[PDB]
Amino acid sequence: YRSLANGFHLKANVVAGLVNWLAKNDSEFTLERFWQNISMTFAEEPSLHQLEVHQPLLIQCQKLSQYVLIAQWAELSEQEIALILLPNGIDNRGSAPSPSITLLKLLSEFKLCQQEAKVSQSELFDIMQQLITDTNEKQEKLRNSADKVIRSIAKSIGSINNSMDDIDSTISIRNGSATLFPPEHPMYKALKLEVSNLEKSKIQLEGKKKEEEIKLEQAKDNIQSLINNWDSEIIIRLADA
Amino acid sequence: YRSLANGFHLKANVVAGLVNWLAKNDSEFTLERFWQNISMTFAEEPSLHQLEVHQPLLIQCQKLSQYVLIAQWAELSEQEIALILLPNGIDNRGSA
Amino acid sequence: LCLMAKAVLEKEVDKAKTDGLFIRSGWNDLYQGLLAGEDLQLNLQKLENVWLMEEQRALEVERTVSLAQHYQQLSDHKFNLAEIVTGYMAQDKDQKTGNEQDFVELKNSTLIASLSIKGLNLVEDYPETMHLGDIRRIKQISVSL
Amino acid sequence: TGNEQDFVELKNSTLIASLSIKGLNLVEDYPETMHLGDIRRIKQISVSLPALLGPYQDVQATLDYAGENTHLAKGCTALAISRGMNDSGQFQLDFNDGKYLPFEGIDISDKGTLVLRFPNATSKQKLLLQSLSDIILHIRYTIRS
Repeated sequence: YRSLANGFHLKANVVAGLVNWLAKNDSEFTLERFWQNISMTFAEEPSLHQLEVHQPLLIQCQKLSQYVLIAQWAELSEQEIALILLPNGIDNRGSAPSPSITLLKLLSEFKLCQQEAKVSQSELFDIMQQLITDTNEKQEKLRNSADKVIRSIAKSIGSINNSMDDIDSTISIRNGSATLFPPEHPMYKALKLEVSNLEKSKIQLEGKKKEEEIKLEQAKDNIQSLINNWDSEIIIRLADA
Repeated sequence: YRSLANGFHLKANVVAGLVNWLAKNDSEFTLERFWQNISMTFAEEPSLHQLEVHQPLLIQCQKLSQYVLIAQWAELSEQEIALILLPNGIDNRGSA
Repeated sequence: LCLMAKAVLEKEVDKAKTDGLFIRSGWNDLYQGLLAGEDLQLNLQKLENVWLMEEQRALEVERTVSLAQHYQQLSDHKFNLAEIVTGYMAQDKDQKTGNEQDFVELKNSTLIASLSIKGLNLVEDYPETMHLGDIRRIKQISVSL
Repeated sequence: TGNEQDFVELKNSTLIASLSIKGLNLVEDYPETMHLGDIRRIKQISVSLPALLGPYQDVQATLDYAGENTHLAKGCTALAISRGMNDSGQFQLDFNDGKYLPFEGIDISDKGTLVLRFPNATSKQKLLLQSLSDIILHIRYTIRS
């Protein structure tokens, strides 16, 4: 996708949208099949007659260039393409509608929607995405991505408590192994520094723990409050936009 | 402050004035709490739904952007902000 | 290469200091991967500083443990080595194993004179009550016959 | 005990043959009335042992520095003995290396003691510590302006 995007004067996510767009209309096209058709020709001796023989590349590259012309005319962003690559999208037909006049005026009315709103357009794509989606996969997806960060913060505290227990055990061992040692600066003046330097590591691990506990509390507060999706707030967001 | 200032097209002392400005109004905001809320998300696998869950960042960043709009409209310098961050300032009310 | 350098410095320098070096990938797909070499340059400079600060002087020990300890070995299966290999010069494909750790056998005409490293007892040479040696690492093993 | 500076003791089976560096009197070798040597710095300390070891018996021994020194780099206070001949605490001792040496950078007129601890003499160090004439302690230091 990056090399096809830089071959034209395009962006990587726009080409990654357009190839997946063309992955549905004209289902003979596949990006794997496109790479296999590239690797069939361009051998140890490439030439122009090898392209004249292998006409599916001459179909597929012009087929790509048509959707590139449509994306340059309608001036599509990457999230504009990603909104139409939703599995039902505009709900007139399924995902990735074919390039007819119907699509090519749907994009015109879509650009009129982007002109009328006088707000940030990513707000419009989020509102339009909740109008396309169902607010049942979205809520469970937020719960999954919420329990993921609960799991990660709990795993970080469980991994730091092991190192704190290790440092505490080694300090207890080095305190238990110390005796009177009537040579003080020859022999006793090596365990005191070796304990006092690890005391600072204990203070640093407690300083990390006293903020990761705040991370747990803020997570468990911001995750036990995802209840209020009631489907009437989206038209309120439209009246805001 | 330097990385937030270079994230926008701002100066470092202007952002250091505006965060201390917002440290007083809406006392739930703290720069330490802002860094902790950044470090809660953006884990080994960050995504956009993790921001959709953690709505205090979505409050605090828009709250910062409001004072950025006020500082760009009034065209505040760093010592203009530092004069209003005096502990009584204009003496109509307290600081900030 | 940077991951090689990290995994090689984690041999000498312990893993309590090389933690936050190569956690994140410097590549950014949303841009064209710009400033990805700066992340590698910083994370090699920080690695090099970890190496130059926290590299310590080795304390070398040359220890000669001959195989006159099979007579000493475990006191339940002990044997004389020269006598038993004289016994193994004829009557092929036998075995008098000491243990599964220390033994002298031959499966084929090749004979095996095995020796456990824990049975060497090299941590008794520089024991406790003098405080040194968190880790003991073998540097080089040479053989005389 | 001779003194708290120079003594021979054993707290455990480990015996300690301590030795003060100020009691060595190395500033009398190149004295006044010839004008040189603002500072005298120890370059390298190697030990010889005129003991009998025979074919393959090893001596375990240490060396430590006792005084205060904020300039010994990392692990340069210690040195181990394994041969009995004129040896140091490095494999293939080389002065033309980028690293320092053990005991490198210690003044002559210091109040630190060279400790010279042997390990457990109740163990295999017996009959090795019996035949002990003395300890030679080849000292190589640097006089510089």
